[PDB]
Amino acid sequence: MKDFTPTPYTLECVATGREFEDTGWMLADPQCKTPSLVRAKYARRQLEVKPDEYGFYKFCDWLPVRRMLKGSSAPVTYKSKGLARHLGLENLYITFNGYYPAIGATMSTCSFKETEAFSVCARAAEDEERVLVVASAGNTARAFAKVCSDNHIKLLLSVPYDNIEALWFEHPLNPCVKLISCEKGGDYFDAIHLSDIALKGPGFYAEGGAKNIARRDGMATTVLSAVTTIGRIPDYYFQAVGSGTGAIAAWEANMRLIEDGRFGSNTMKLMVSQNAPFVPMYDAWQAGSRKMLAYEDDKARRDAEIIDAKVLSNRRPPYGITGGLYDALKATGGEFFVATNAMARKARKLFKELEGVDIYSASGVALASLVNAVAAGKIEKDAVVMLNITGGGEEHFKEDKELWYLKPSHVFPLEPDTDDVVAKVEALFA
Ligand SMILES: Cc1ncc(COP(=O)(O)O)c(C=O)c1O
Repeated sequence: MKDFTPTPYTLECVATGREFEDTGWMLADPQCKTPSLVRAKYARRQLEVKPDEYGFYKFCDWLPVRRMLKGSSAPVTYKSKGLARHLGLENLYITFNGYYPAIGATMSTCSFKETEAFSVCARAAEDEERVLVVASAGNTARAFAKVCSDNHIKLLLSVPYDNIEALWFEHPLNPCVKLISCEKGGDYFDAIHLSDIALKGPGFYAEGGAKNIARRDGMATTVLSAVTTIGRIPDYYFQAVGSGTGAIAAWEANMRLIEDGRFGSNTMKLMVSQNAPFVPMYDAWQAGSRKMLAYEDDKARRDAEIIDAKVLSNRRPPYGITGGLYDALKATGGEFFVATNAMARKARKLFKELEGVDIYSASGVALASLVNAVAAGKIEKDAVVMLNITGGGEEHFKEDKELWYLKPSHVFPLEPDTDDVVAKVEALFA
């Protein structure tokens, strides 16, 4: 690997603007009381894409990484022919994050969570002796599991039992990757809660979800790939959202590109989408409100079971936090759409038929967004549209593959006892 310099950056509290050094794994500005994201301010103001050998890290100028890891792949962006003609769009670009070797997409875990995994794991110290803790609906978990296993990084995953089928792998994992689950019936936020209980134990630290600049700047490489491929900033960004981290990241990528100057100065409009009937962020945005409406916990867990796109069901997303999704929608004049399971299933067939690879339900929600937006006359036919296919190639990939599944060492009730969880996760890594 090449003579690589850790990326220079400082941190900025979005709420105030306070600028300060990252002491390592800062996930908030401790001088700020309001909930606020921090954002990386990169010293390399102008993006210089490294050669392809760098894989995902070809974008490291704007990633908070101290090292590179082997075997990464970057988002692939290409101009659509099938889908574009079907929609009458002249400038439709697909940014594909998954397994589709024909176009050069080699994210073998089949989602853009690989950008999160490779970026976050590269931000961490390699002397780090604490166990990294990650909660996921499935896709983030599969990404960190692979990367952390390949690189002997201690990782505790918190995935809901109902989602553990997502934890498939070509080969048995390293024993440095351990998994615990919230019981059958719980959803992703229940898994967050289990992971926050486990974090009460010494020797464990949190990935932090959307609070981790590595996760956002990792995800933002879809937009970097798109802009550096197309040669300008798109007019529309379509992405199904569960936490909205990738939409926040897209916005942040847009701002950095504008500060860069060489690609124009327009602001990409965010077109984000949720799977009915789990549509809390959509409902709040339709209300013009920074506050999430009231969502009775049992109903939300049922709605989470109903939707096809299981990664889309987050009860506690970075919606209202300063710098979060509400702020990004307001800043980009963005729009929020809903897709039914039915629309999503049609969208998946459509994409397979016209672009030649299978995609996740979640990506199908975004595709459905696009179809409905176009049909409503919202998209100029010459508009530059980035469709972010956040996951694809699972069928394609599992084809004639013996798969190995990560199963939980412990399954806990929805409100576990702190003592039990702590003593068990402690035991897990001793
Ligand atoms: C395939 C897929 N679609 C949609 C999403 C939701 O994206 P976000 O994290 O920006 O909410 C994810 C998140 O991991 C995903 O993996």
